[PDB]
Amino acid sequence: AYVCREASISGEIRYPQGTCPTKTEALNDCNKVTKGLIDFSQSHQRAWGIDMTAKVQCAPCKTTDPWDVVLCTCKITAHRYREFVPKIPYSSFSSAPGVIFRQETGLDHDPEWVVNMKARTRGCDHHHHH
Repeated sequence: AYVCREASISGEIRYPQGTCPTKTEALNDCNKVTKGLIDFSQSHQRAWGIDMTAKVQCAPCKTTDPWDVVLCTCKITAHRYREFVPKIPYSSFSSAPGVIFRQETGLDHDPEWVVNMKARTRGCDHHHHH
């Protein structure tokens, strides 16, 4: 059979000036892109598989500063990613529904799937029992 690998993709989500998301809502937003990616993967021959999980970090809001824009880094990890399938670019899915994160502040390039070459290969299909 084919082996999959772990992969992650990172992006930024910004908030309206003078506002402040709870960590909960930020993770929730981030999980909108999780769902988005699972749907795209799904309709694209499960290139990224369907097992994805999200973590998020935000800057502290400034209670004070009124033109404060809070930046969150959203990071989705795909657990049964097919590195043997051609690499799908951000340009192909940045419009897709749920895909609300964007190029990161300070980064001169787009969000990209990054394969974790240190993690152990795993099945491409999940098996619930045996």
